[PDB]
Amino acid sequence: AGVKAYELRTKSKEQLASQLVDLKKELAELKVQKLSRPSLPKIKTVRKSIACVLTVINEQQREAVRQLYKGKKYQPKDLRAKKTRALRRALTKFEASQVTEKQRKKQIAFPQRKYAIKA
Amino acid sequence: EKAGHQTSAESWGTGRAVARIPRVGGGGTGRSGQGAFGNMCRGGRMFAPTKTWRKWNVKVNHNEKRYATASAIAATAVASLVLARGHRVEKIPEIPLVVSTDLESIQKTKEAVAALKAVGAHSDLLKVLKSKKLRAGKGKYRNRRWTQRRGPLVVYAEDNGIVKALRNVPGVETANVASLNLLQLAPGAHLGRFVIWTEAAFTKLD
Amino acid sequence: AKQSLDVSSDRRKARKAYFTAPSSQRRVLLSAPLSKELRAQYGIKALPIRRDDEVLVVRGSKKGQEGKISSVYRLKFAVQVDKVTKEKVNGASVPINLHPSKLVITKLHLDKDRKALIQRKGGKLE
Amino acid sequence: AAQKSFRIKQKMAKAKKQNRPLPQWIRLRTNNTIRYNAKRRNWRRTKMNI
Amino acid sequence: AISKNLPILKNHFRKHWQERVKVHFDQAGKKVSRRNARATRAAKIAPRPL
Amino acid sequence: MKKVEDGNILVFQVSMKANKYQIKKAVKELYEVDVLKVNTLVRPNGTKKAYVRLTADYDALDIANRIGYI
Amino acid sequence: GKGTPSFGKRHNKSHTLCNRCGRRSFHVQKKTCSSCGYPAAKTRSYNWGAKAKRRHTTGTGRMRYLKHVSRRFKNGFQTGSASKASA
RNA sequence: AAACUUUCAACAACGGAUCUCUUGGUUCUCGCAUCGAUGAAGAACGCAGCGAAAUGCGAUACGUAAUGUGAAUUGCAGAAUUCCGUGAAUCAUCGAAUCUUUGAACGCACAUUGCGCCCCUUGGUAUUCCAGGGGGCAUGCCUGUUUGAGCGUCAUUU
RNA sequence: CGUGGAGGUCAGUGACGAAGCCUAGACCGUAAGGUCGGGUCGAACGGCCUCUAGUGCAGAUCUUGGUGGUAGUAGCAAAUAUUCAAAUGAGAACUUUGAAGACUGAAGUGGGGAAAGGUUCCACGUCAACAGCAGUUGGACGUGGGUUAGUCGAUCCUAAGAGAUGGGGAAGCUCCGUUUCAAAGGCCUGAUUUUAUGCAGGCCACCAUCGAAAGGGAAUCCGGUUAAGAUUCCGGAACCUGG
RNA sequence: AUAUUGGCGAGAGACCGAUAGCGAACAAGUACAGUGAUGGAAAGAUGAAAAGAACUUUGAAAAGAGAGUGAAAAAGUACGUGAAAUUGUUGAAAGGGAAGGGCAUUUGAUCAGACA
Ligand SMILES: [Mg+2]
Ligand SMILES: [Mg+2]
Ligand SMILES: [Mg+2]
Ligand SMILES: [Mg+2]
Ligand SMILES: [Mg+2]
Ligand SMILES: [Mg+2]
Ligand SMILES: [Mg+2]
Ligand SMILES: [Mg+2]
Ligand SMILES: [Mg+2]
Ligand SMILES: [Mg+2]
Ligand SMILES: [Mg+2]
Ligand SMILES: [Mg+2]
Ligand SMILES: [Mg+2]
Ligand SMILES: [Mg+2]
Ligand SMILES: [Mg+2]
Ligand SMILES: [Mg+2]
Ligand SMILES: [Mg+2]
Ligand SMILES: [Mg+2]
Ligand SMILES: [Mg+2]
Ligand SMILES: [Mg+2]
Ligand SMILES: [Mg+2]
Ligand SMILES: [Mg+2]
Ligand SMILES: [Mg+2]
Ligand SMILES: [Mg+2]
Ligand SMILES: [Mg+2]
Ligand SMILES: [Mg+2]
Ligand SMILES: [Mg+2]
Ligand SMILES: [Mg+2]
Ligand SMILES: [Mg+2]
Ligand SMILES: [Mg+2]
Ligand SMILES: [Mg+2]
Ligand SMILES: [Mg+2]
Ligand SMILES: [Mg+2]
Ligand SMILES: [Mg+2]
Ligand SMILES: [Mg+2]
Ligand SMILES: [Mg+2]
Ligand SMILES: [Mg+2]
Ligand SMILES: [Mg+2]
Ligand SMILES: [Mg+2]
Ligand SMILES: [Mg+2]
Ligand SMILES: [Mg+2]
Ligand SMILES: [Mg+2]
Ligand SMILES: [Mg+2]
Ligand SMILES: [Mg+2]
Ligand SMILES: [Mg+2]
Ligand SMILES: [Mg+2]
Ligand SMILES: [Mg+2]
Ligand SMILES: [Mg+2]
Ligand SMILES: [Mg+2]
Ligand SMILES: [Mg+2]
Ligand SMILES: [Mg+2]
Ligand SMILES: [Mg+2]
Ligand SMILES: [Mg+2]
Ligand SMILES: [Mg+2]
Ligand SMILES: [Mg+2]
Ligand SMILES: [Mg+2]
Ligand SMILES: [Mg+2]
Ligand SMILES: [Mg+2]
Ligand SMILES: [Mg+2]
Ligand SMILES: [Mg+2]
Ligand SMILES: [Mg+2]
Ligand SMILES: [Mg+2]
Ligand SMILES: [Mg+2]
Ligand SMILES: [Mg+2]
Ligand SMILES: [Mg+2]
Ligand SMILES: [Mg+2]
Ligand SMILES: [Mg+2]
Ligand SMILES: [Mg+2]
Ligand SMILES: [Mg+2]
Ligand SMILES: [Mg+2]
Ligand SMILES: [Mg+2]
Ligand SMILES: [Mg+2]
Ligand SMILES: [Mg+2]
Ligand SMILES: [Mg+2]
Ligand SMILES: [Mg+2]
Ligand SMILES: [Mg+2]
Ligand SMILES: [Mg+2]
Ligand SMILES: [Mg+2]
Ligand SMILES: [Mg+2]
Ligand SMILES: [Mg+2]
Ligand SMILES: [Mg+2]
Ligand SMILES: [Mg+2]
Ligand SMILES: [Mg+2]
Ligand SMILES: [Mg+2]
Ligand SMILES: [Mg+2]
Ligand SMILES: [Mg+2]
Ligand SMILES: [Mg+2]
Ligand SMILES: [Mg+2]
Ligand SMILES: [Mg+2]
Ligand SMILES: [Mg+2]
Ligand SMILES: [Mg+2]
Ligand SMILES: [Mg+2]
Ligand SMILES: [Mg+2]
Ligand SMILES: [Mg+2]
Ligand SMILES: [Mg+2]
Ligand SMILES: [Mg+2]
Ligand SMILES: [Mg+2]
Ligand SMILES: [Mg+2]
Ligand SMILES: [Mg+2]
Ligand SMILES: [Mg+2]
Ligand SMILES: [Mg+2]
Ligand SMILES: [Zn+2]
Repeated sequence: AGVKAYELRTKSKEQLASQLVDLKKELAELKVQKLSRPSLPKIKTVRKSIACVLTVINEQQREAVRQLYKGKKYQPKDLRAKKTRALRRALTKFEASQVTEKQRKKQIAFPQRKYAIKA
Repeated sequence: EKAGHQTSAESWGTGRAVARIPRVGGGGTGRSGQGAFGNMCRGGRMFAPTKTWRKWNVKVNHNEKRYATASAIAATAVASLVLARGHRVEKIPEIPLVVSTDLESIQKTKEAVAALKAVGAHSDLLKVLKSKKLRAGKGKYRNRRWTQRRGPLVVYAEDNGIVKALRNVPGVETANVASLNLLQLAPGAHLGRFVIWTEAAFTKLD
Repeated sequence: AKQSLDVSSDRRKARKAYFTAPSSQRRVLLSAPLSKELRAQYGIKALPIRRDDEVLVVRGSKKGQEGKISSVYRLKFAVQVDKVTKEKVNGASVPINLHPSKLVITKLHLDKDRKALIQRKGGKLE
Repeated sequence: AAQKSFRIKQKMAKAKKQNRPLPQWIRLRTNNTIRYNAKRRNWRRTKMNI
Repeated sequence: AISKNLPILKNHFRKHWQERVKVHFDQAGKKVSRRNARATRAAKIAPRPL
Repeated sequence: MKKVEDGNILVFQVSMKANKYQIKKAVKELYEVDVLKVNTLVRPNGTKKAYVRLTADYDALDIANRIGYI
Repeated sequence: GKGTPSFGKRHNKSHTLCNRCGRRSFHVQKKTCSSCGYPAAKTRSYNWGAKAKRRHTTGTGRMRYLKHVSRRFKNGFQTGSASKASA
């Protein structure tokens, strides 16, 4: 078998928590069975299911927070973009585009003209 | 250039009953004790390791290079030479073989092969194709597996289709008259290629 | 002749990419051409073999034999057929690994996607 | 030795576990080229250097 | 180290000269790049000359 | 399996990170059982063994097969 | 007696294992590692010891993180999700 | 005359040259700019139904999520519902997570799985003792906030 | 003359057998060498004109690998010593048991530990390698099992010493200093009865920390128990510390 | 516009061909030495396919002998070819303190060519 996330994401907060507690009894039992047996591969699909649930339990809690920090200075550093440490401290487009009032007047007044040769 | 020298081997000097080449020191491994560095040593450095600053290309006086390409062109008439070279021209009309300028406009391979034949290139076209052998060397796994003869060299004045129509038939080569190249005119330093000229091409010559 | 600058005629690179090609890659190299009859039928030359197509060996010692492909042994670069096997000496029986380029397809197992493939390749289906 | 840091006891544990013959089923694997365990270690013949 | 009636030479090869050998194998390559650059730049620069 | 039959004692392979406290509570929770004391030890393959004595009210053997093994 | 009877007493360690590089180069009395240099913030290495570097540089290990930077680079450091389609 | 020695040949040994091979190496050239306190490189210990390694991964452990593909995986066992499908796969891609013990490595130590303090919470009759769960406490420096020091020093009390 | 690679050619040889290797068989060359037959073999290869070089070995106490004569030879002779029979087993000078003769002689060939090893402990199976005869035996090999603590040790303390810190040197990796020309900290409760801990007294100025499994040090004993654990388990009977 | 024995991606060679080429074509910076700094190997090839030898027989077993598979076991997980040193067997010959060599012919063995 093996539980599928897109179904878990419709389940509720505490349906998921209870799912989990079930799967863990499930596992616990299997482990007792395993050592009375030549092999027990069902165990695999149970323990990848615990994975999936945790994955999806943690999935929702994260986008809970991600959203309520959406659009403010300061959000937990592990929701901030990751990029690259250097990148992360490069100037912003704004800071970089920044231009001296005097510089502007000149840009405006004498811009690079489009032109052609012939006559 | 680091090979053969990635060791800290010293010679043991004399008095240990053993030749004086450097030896890998330390122990516990079979490599240690062994002869190091020298060109006669297993895993030594080779003698006079090849460097990249060896001369590869060669300079020839431009005029002398022309003298050559001219001679080679001169010789693609002279049917003995062309014949001497491989090149099955026992049964082409005349030499130089000049063909309608229309040749340059052929877009279709099958059409281009058809033309070359009518003009007489059939036994040469067959001689390539008939001659694909496996390269005898180790060459045949350094990106040179097969071998074969040289076909006719179709020269034109304007590429209105002919280079691609012909570009897939075995041994046939194309050139524009303006260029014209000794490596193709005398393949292997043997004079006498089988050129098939277009009119346009034949008169651009002068 | 090759003409691009992102294709390579290098023998070593070639052989590497063959032998170390991932499973998904091997599905395509393991193609089989269609039977003369199917090729009119769907208007299409060849297809990546798959585990329930019907097939005719048309090369080799089992030339003439036919059966249902029972595995694609992608790992071994070889296709097995239920019906073409080795009788052993202990009277065990053992599959012969056949190469799909040495088969011809005689009935495609069909899928929503199979048809979608056949369509995508400019063919038609009956 | 004989009253040990946990760090040593642990390495010793990992060493025990590593100290078994080649599990024979691997031999049956497609393309398998491993015939025998070529990193076997014996307390008498070779020391762990901790 | 002096003999025959030869001209006195001055080949300066007493430093580790081999470590500083520039061979222009990329002569061909740079030229093309140099060409593609100008083709790129003529394009960018709209009708302007180069 | 003998300590179980003879000693009213359940042996578990237990987390290396767990202490006598955490082992005792975990048995108690996951099994209904009451714990008298918990002895522990590190096996020679780096895993922990818990010798869990149940109080006199529980039959560990009885537990053992109502958990599954035997 | 400078030879084998003296070897008889080799039973004390000059170095144990090094926490940072795991190597039995941790000089107990000196509390530093003859190999990696710990506890110096920096790692020991020398340009006269090339094999030595070759034996330890980035690449000789898992690269748990660096592994992935040029995938991530290749895709311009995308954030968000992949969407969907057909087939 | 045997045996023995020696030469040659056949067959058989010993050994692994030779020939043919090559998913390796070497050198050239073209394109490109991306490690880390948002914990890097490196280490240690672990993780599979049946693995010692190599590869992979981190108590969600030869993998979880997403996406593309469109039926494998395979040494064996296995699931079995998974095959006209939100779906096979030791598949590809990869945008989302998990990521033990550690390392510049940051509560203090460390030849110790050694020893504190703070907050929230739970159990034990508990603000204080004990135990479990979660979250924290290095250093230099910058801007700023708050609380202050000095007859360094200005003014204002009456 | 010969070899590895390269341009040309002979539409050269080849699974109806390329190359290689063997061959007191043949033939050409003064020679370097070349050619053939036959045997072996299994995927490639050669002639000519030219190109090119990491291009020819008997030697270098040459390198690596392999192999001889020496030779079934030196030798397997220290530590007093062995013997009968049974049993097992294909096989017994060598294993197991019984018997006997001895030895170590408590300054042990006894019973335990420290450093170091790291599973060698124990059970079952078991002999290809290993144990310089042997092997049915083993510290070998294969498969498992086994190390239980409030009181035993660590842990705490300080020793010689080591070593952060405000600092002072040094281009710098770093060196010096350790209570050092430093604004160096935390305790008992009272004040709270908005309320949980701000202030109200007052003391104390001691300046990190690491460093002993033989130094200092809170506290457990006897009986019984295992194939293998025991001041640790079971039993009984105690004691220390904190609350 | 310049640099680049690192890094990511690519296309290449009159380069090397398993004692060569990087030390590593392989569970190679491994196994192994060393207190440590460091040192650091060997090692690729059955066949198209395991079809990896059912079965019988001798043996305590390993194995041998038959059988069997295969295009081939003159390919049997010691595996393509399988040189030399060096070894066993068989056959032939010689040998009064070495052996081997030169010119020449007897003797034995062996063989080409050519007659027409
Ligand atoms: Mg899945
Ligand atoms: Mg930020
Ligand atoms: Mg050098
Ligand atoms: Mg000597
Ligand atoms: Mg070399
Ligand atoms: Mg050759
Ligand atoms: Mg040829
Ligand atoms: Mg297709
Ligand atoms: Mg195949
Ligand atoms: Mg020893
Ligand atoms: Mg003179
Ligand atoms: Mg100069
Ligand atoms: Mg000089
Ligand atoms: Mg350069
Ligand atoms: Mg310009
Ligand atoms: Mg009872
Ligand atoms: Mg304990
Ligand atoms: Mg001395
Ligand atoms: Mg020594
Ligand atoms: Mg010391
Ligand atoms: Mg120091
Ligand atoms: Mg540090
Ligand atoms: Mg590093
Ligand atoms: Mg082959
Ligand atoms: Mg290459
Ligand atoms: Mg290029
Ligand atoms: Mg794996
Ligand atoms: Mg599996
Ligand atoms: Mg989908
Ligand atoms: Mg994958
Ligand atoms: Mg986790
Ligand atoms: Mg620290
Ligand atoms: Mg800790
Ligand atoms: Mg401030
Ligand atoms: Mg202020
Ligand atoms: Mg020559
Ligand atoms: Mg040559
Ligand atoms: Mg060469
Ligand atoms: Mg001979
Ligand atoms: Mg002849
Ligand atoms: Mg023959
Ligand atoms: Mg032959
Ligand atoms: Mg072959
Ligand atoms: Mg020449
Ligand atoms: Mg040479
Ligand atoms: Mg010579
Ligand atoms: Mg020689
Ligand atoms: Mg020699
Ligand atoms: Mg020798
Ligand atoms: Mg003998
Ligand atoms: Mg003797
Ligand atoms: Mg003697
Ligand atoms: Mg004696
Ligand atoms: Mg005896
Ligand atoms: Mg006896
Ligand atoms: Mg006596
Ligand atoms: Mg006596
Ligand atoms: Mg005495
Ligand atoms: Mg004794
Ligand atoms: Mg003892
Ligand atoms: Mg030991
Ligand atoms: Mg024993
Ligand atoms: Mg034996
Ligand atoms: Mg032994
Ligand atoms: Mg022996
Ligand atoms: Mg023996
Ligand atoms: Mg054992
Ligand atoms: Mg064991
Ligand atoms: Mg005590
Ligand atoms: Mg403690
Ligand atoms: Mg200091
Ligand atoms: Mg201390
Ligand atoms: Mg102590
Ligand atoms: Mg003490
Ligand atoms: Mg007792
Ligand atoms: Mg017991
Ligand atoms: Mg005991
Ligand atoms: Mg008791
Ligand atoms: Mg009592
Ligand atoms: Mg009390
Ligand atoms: Mg480069
Ligand atoms: Mg190129
Ligand atoms: Mg070769
Ligand atoms: Mg090599
Ligand atoms: Mg060479
Ligand atoms: Mg090597
Ligand atoms: Mg290979
Ligand atoms: Mg080895
Ligand atoms: Mg082969
Ligand atoms: Mg071989
Ligand atoms: Mg094979
Ligand atoms: Mg046989
Ligand atoms: Mg055949
Ligand atoms: Mg054969
Ligand atoms: Mg042979
Ligand atoms: Mg063979
Ligand atoms: Mg066999
Ligand atoms: Mg062979
Ligand atoms: Mg004779
Ligand atoms: Mg003679
Ligand atoms: Mg004579
Ligand atoms: Zn270190």
